[PDB]
Amino acid sequence: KLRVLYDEFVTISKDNLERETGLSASDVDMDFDLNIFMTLVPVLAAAVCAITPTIEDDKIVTMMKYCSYQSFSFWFLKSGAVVKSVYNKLDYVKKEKFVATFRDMLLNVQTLISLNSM
Repeated sequence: KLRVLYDEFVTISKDNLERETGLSASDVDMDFDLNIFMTLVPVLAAAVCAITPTIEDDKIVTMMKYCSYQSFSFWFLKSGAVVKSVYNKLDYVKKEKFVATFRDMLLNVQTLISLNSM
């Protein structure tokens, strides 16, 4: 299920990043990116609020402000764009779906951290 979420995140991100920058994406490496998210989860939770199933959309959007695409496999060091820059280009319905996708990704990654911790 994480793979489906991640592919969706990547597909939406690439299309918008490419349209904005005229640049091409680099190869996708999910395991690399999951590891990046594992670093991001605790920092986002500390800087914004706890990541739980009930987290407000507004809080997720704030987290998107601080997540830089330069860190991910498919946009590695390409530009300084953050996730909110992609969110900003989506229509009303797609913004809502993107928030859900990102939230659920973060929740799944946090589950992995919890597993590894135990």
